[PDB]
Parts: sequence; C-alpha cells; structure tokens
Amino acid sequence: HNQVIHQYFDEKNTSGVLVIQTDKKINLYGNALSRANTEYVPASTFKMLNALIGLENQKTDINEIFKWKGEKRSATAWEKDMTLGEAMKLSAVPVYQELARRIGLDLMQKEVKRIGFGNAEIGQQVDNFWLVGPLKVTPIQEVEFVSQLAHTQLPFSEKVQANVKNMLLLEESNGYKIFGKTGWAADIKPQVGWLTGWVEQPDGKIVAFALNMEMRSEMPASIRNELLMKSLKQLNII
Repeated sequence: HNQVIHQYFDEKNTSGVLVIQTDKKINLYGNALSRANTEYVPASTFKMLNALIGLENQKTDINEIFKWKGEKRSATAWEKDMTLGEAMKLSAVPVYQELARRIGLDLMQKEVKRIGFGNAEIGQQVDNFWLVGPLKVTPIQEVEFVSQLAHTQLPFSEKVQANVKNMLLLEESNGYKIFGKTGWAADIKPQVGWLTGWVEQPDGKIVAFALNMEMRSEMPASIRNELLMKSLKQLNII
C-alpha cells in the first residue's frame, strides 16, 4: 500500500517523496523516502509565506493591483497588471520580488526566523533567497507549515491566514477541496520540484501533504499533479 506508490515514482523515472500529515501522524510515501528530511530550496512555494509576511505587515492588500511596467518575463501570461491573488495562482516571480523588496531584508529575515522556516537564513539578496538559497527547507517541515496554515495555527492574524488560503485553491470537485502551491527550481542541479498543500475533505477533515520530487527540464508541469491526484486516490483521500 506504501508499496504501490513506489510504482508511480519508479515508473515516472523520477525520484521523490510524498509526505502526508493528518493530525501530527506523519507518513511518507514514494520511492525515495529519504528526501523527507533533506533541505531543498523552497522555490515558488515560498510565495505562501511571502504573502503572509506582506499582507500582515501591511506592505499590500488582497486588492492592490501590481502594474506591469513593460519588461519581458519568464512566461507570457505574466506580462499584465495583476493582484497578489493572481500573481499567486501563476507563480509570477517579479510581483513577489517587488513585495519582497517592500518587506526588506531585516523584516523579511526576522519574520522568517520567527516562523522558523527551513534553515531560516536568507542571506542578503532579499529578492532571490528562495530560488537559489541560502534558504532551504525539508519536505517534512513544509507539510507541517502548510498544516498550521490550513488550521490557521500560523503566528499571523487569522484574517491574513484566511486570505492566503483563498489564493491557493486548485480543485473543487466532488465536495473535495484541494489547496496548494507548486515550485520548481530549474536553475540548480538536480532540479527540485515541489507541490505542498492540503485536502479540505467533505466532512471538513484536513489532510496536509508535501510532494517533493527531482525534476528534469523536459517533464510537463502537470507531472507534479499527475502524481499527487492518483496518489491521494490510492491513499483514498479522494
């Protein structure tokens, strides 16, 4: 049963762990269960803790619109005016880099070490420390974070936390609600791919998780969801 998840990771020729936490009892699944306590850079998963720090410290609001000042960007659906909310659904780095530069190293570091996120070191360039370090975080720590967030247990005003949670919805089929945020460091070797969220179950039960997997530049983004969906069905969470 833990044996069969090894089929999906064997077969997609990748190498990653699927951490799952349901009320403190944490259970690994995958085919390389050792990643669970290895630190990786967060990548665009850190977009969640960035939002909180921003919203909370009032460097923005869910309604501020971020204005695209012409420069060319990684994807094309990023060259447009957009709010934090939409910058979230799209992993749009230059927005949150602005936000980060608003927050500024000192605030940014102190709240990170306050939350105790990963090694809690961001070095100096306050606008890249989550894409190429020095910030790293192990998949275990990620699910516990996104756990606390889903239970509104994070050291932030609940109103903020609920707001962030409203950006992260990814599928609402069959009374099942799935939240989460993708990440992909294509710029380090080997590439790490993330996918950290939770299931709001019909009865309201909550099931956090943290897919970490080793990426290669040729795989489609929906490989991270191809895995997680059919995973959470074997574990029968859907």
